[PDB]
Amino acid sequence: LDDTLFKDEITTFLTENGSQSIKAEDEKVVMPYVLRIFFGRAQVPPTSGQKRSRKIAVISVLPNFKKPYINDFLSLASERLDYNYFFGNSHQINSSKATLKTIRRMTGFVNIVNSTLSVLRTNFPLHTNSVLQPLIYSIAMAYYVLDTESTEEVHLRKMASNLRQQGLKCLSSVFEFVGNTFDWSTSMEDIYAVVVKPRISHFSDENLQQPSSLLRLFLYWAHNPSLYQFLYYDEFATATALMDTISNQHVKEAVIGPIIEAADSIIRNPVNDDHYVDLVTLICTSCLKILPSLYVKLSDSNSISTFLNLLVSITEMGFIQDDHVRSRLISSLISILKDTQKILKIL
Amino acid sequence: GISRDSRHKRSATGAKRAQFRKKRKFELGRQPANTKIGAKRIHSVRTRGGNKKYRALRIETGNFSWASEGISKKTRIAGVVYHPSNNELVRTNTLTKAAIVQIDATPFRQWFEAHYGQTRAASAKIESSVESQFSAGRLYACISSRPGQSGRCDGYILEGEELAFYLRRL
Amino acid sequence: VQSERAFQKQPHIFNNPKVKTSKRTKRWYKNAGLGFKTPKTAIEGSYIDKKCPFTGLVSIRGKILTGTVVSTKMHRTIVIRRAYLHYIPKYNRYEKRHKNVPVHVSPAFRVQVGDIVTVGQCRPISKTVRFNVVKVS
Amino acid sequence: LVTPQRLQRKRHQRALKVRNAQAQREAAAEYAQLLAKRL
Amino acid sequence: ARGPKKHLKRLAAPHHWLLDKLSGCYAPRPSAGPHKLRESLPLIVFLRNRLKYALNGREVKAILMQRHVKVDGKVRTDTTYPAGFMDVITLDATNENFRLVYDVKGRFAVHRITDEEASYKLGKVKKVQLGKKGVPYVVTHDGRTIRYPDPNIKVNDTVKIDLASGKITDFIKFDAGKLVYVTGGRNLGRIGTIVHKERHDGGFDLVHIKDSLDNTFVTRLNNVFVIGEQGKPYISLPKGKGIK
Amino acid sequence: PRAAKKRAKGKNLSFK
RNA sequence: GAAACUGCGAAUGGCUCAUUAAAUCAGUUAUCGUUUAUUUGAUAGUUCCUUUACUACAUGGUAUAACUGUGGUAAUUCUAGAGCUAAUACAUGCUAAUCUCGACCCUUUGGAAGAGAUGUAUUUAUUAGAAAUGUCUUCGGACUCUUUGAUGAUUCAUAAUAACUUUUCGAAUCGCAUGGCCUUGUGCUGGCGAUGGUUCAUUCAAAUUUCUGCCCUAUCAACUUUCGAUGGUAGGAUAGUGGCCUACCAUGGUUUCAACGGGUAACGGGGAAUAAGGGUUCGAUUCCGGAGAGGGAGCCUGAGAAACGGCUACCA
Ligand SMILES: [Mg+2]
Ligand SMILES: [Mg+2]
Ligand SMILES: [Mg+2]
Ligand SMILES: [Mg+2]
Ligand SMILES: [Mg+2]
Ligand SMILES: [Mg+2]
Ligand SMILES: [Mg+2]
Ligand SMILES: [Mg+2]
Ligand SMILES: [Mg+2]
Ligand SMILES: [Mg+2]
Ligand SMILES: [Mg+2]
Ligand SMILES: [Mg+2]
Ligand SMILES: [Mg+2]
Ligand SMILES: [Mg+2]
Repeated sequence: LDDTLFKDEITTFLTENGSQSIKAEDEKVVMPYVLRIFFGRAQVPPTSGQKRSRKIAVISVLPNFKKPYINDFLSLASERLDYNYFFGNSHQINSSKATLKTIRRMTGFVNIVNSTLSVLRTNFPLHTNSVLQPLIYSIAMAYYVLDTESTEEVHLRKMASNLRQQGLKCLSSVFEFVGNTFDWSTSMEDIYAVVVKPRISHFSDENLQQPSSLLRLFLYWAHNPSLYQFLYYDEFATATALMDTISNQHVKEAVIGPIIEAADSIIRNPVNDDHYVDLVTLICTSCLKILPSLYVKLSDSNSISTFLNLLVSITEMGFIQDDHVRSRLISSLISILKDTQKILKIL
Repeated sequence: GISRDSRHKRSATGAKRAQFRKKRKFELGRQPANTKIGAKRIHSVRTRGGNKKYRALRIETGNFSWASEGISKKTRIAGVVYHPSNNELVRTNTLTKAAIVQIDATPFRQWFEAHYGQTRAASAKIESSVESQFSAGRLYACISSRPGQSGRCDGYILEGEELAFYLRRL
Repeated sequence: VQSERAFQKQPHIFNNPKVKTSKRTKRWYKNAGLGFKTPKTAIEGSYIDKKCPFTGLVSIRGKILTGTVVSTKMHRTIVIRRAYLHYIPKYNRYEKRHKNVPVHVSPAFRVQVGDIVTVGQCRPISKTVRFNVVKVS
Repeated sequence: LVTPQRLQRKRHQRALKVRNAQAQREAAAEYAQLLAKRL
Repeated sequence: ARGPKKHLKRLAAPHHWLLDKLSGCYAPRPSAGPHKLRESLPLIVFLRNRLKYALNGREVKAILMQRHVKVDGKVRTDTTYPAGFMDVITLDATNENFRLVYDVKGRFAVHRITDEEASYKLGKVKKVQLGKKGVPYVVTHDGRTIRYPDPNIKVNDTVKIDLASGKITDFIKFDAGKLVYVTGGRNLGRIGTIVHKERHDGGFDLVHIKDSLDNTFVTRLNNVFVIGEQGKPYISLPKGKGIK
Repeated sequence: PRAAKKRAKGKNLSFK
């Protein structure tokens, strides 16, 4: 609790295998007190260099703790967040809960989760009740406030927007670190319906400039076979939205390159289900349609190579059997001419 | 009592100079600060001008930088293992610049698994001796800060030729 | 090179063992100026010397003098002899005078007793040394 | 004692700070335009 | 001594002030300010011994605290304020504007100027460097730090500064054929045009200057101040045009 | 540019 | 407006020449080797970030003088106990921003769905610091590319990444005056000054420092080095270089071109006297620089003192 001795005490008292460290028997009783104390320090506003370091110190002792205790700390952050009503009902937000105060509480929670993810990374313990379902609820209200709120409450609108940006970033992080390890089938429908579904309609015009957290999210699913069922929902709505970004006239190279890499993985990652066949047919035709206009935009040799790598992927899988696929694969190829061995092999 | 003036010393030719003047404040000296491992005790010093100096009477914690990966972590200082100037400082565990000390492996290790997901593979490859140190649980580090001046015990981890030479000396 | 208790290194010059781009250890050097050519033996040398004009943390500024080497019996420094004629007006005649200057020499130079060395002033290296050998002939 | 004069002084200080920030931004923009003109 | 001195004997004062040796025992000691001690004219000397408006120190104090004197477009109340070369002194009550420029003799001359000329001054670029936040700045001979300089402005160049706002209106490069003014040495106060900047590595640069009479002299670079291109000075010159 | 152009007279009384 | 707190000065000035023989000093260099109150010019919106359970329409005694009152001592610019009360003293602590791109409309004085970015101070580590001779066009112009600076010289300036701190700063200060907006509220906004505050530069300064130059003495020829003398490495110390000191190393350094030692009724110089010229003597003494405050030694304060019309010990 003492401010001057706080930093030295953490390194001494809480270091794993420390001589002064808590004995294994005494952890169960002492630990809740430790978590509450460290939780108290975590709300210190970072308005100075010392204060920023203190917020880094409190998050940095998390790896020392055992995983059950880490989950306890994440729980304490989310206890204030009232979310059980949201998931209890059919995912409808209460008007009373929608206030600047509640937005302020969630912004703190996501920041702690973002900080914890950076420290633990793959070792981060992911649980439905403690972190994921409060996290999804936060992105839900950010959507709820922004559409419902009037332009007059600029401060609330700005505050909600920050929660959306952090929440989407917080998702894209947790998918990356622990996506493969954790099994998401139970919460899978909830994540799409609450996060991806509302923004699918305008996903195309939104992400032209550079990759965004929601876009980085879609790419990860495209890369990982297990999470393709995300791409299957709503007649492959997310799959189309990615190509709608590509189909736009003004999409920049930073956004182009990743998606073709993602699309190439899907072609090179066979999956045993009907939805996969309709997807790849959708993926190939859309990426094949707009390809020549993308090449002129491309200004990097590597960006050219990945474009070729997708073409050779098409030929190997046998889509070139189709007359429309073949004739247009040539059209994109001649645009490349208008790596060399890869081209010659394709010809 | 401590003074630095070149006057009291003999001349290059061996002649001895006479006392030109009394001792001056602007050529003063102060007692050494033998920093040792122990509960953080630092006291400020009013120096020339409005500036101020920190005297590290005791420190446990220091900021050590893993250069090869470009990170820096705060870590407890275990003890002084070797110092190149005077070995009594090693015997007394006195902390000064260029002293060779032992630090805990914990924050560096946890960062290692977190970033590399390994207890990609090519990047995770690390020099064998340091991996042996990780397995040991303590790392050899060299203090680059001056605890007698700044009140810090910052340092950097030993690697490569530096590490090999200091192990050979050990 | 490693003939002493402490490690000799060019300060703040880091070699990353991971990248291992080149076998030769990275070496920092500078040109002293005044048209003084940095010798190659300094460029691809292996000596460590903090007082070296080309590889150490020392800068040449002030007077530039020339002298004849009279002693080289110590480590990394020499003693040179500068001779001159002082005028006596009463007798309207010159008088031979001399002075001995101790000057630091970097190991990049090989100096014997008798050659002519051009030296440049630098910060006080030691009690009596204020110059650094910059050219041998 | 909280009086109108103290409120005046606090408000004036805040106004001075914002005015200084705006002036610095304008100066930086002008320098950038000069550099763009030459390049 | 043990600390800064605060007294100046009359015999030790700069000669160019023209202080009577028998008038007293002490001379005005210039306080810290834009210009160095030896190259500065304290306001007391200017108001009393040159303009003769005040008869002793005390009326000078009265004039100053009446706020009738403006140096560098700003009111000054220190009697020993070190006004120096190319400093504009305004007395609005008298409707008088002065620019401090040495005569051919080497002495600060009472040179009256118009308001339009008084609106701007000239400063030699003593330093050009990047400050904090990566903001370039120039330090002039009078200690003015001007940020966001024109990147062509280099050391030894001269910049035209607007007194009211303190920005660089224009600048002159230091090149052969430019018109220069000598601010030190035996040639002090002479005006001419450059012929060569002779350069010595690790040593003081030397500049050869030719006057309108075709006479040539050499002076150290530190004593040279560009004031314009030949036949077109950017400031009004004193009587004699720096000849002899 | 040209310099600014240059710009009380004695009075006498006799008495007694 | 007494007294007292607070801030500044007292480190300038004046006096004397005891000590001092490469020391001071004169001339001439360097700080890429460091501190610097003050003067002068620049210089700091970080929106947000859970207990908002919230002072910023402004926080405490974690506090006292002057003062009231009770007292000691032969005596001093001696002061004890108790009761009070302030800050530009002391200790704490906050309050819907700006900038990049920008789809889509619109074709400009354009609007902006949204993707993004966000102080200083200290310490360490790392990184940067180097055949477009075409096309169209309205005949103008547009289309693609550039992108740090200085020094003779740098690990320079500056910027960036990761952490760090018994760790700072980012106005809880004051005078004069009552203008402007309105939804008429002691609502919102607002002038001219003073004093403070981070960093840089300038100025006044300070410290070391490169080279040449001092009277008599050889019946002073070898000196220095055990207890640093010369140099190397590492550390401590300092504002900082440096045997300045410490630990380990080598054996070095000066000298008949007079080292070393001794004498000096030796502070050095600008100068003064004499002389036809060469020379000889004097120079405490109106200006500069150095040292001292009866003699040694050691210190608080402060930007600046080894201060003595500041302090402590020892000797007379
Ligand atoms: Mg120079
Ligand atoms: Mg003697
Ligand atoms: Mg000397
Ligand atoms: Mg003052
Ligand atoms: Mg100031
Ligand atoms: Mg009391
Ligand atoms: Mg050293
Ligand atoms: Mg020793
Ligand atoms: Mg005497
Ligand atoms: Mg004298
Ligand atoms: Mg004294
Ligand atoms: Mg006496
Ligand atoms: Mg004394
Ligand atoms: Mg005195």
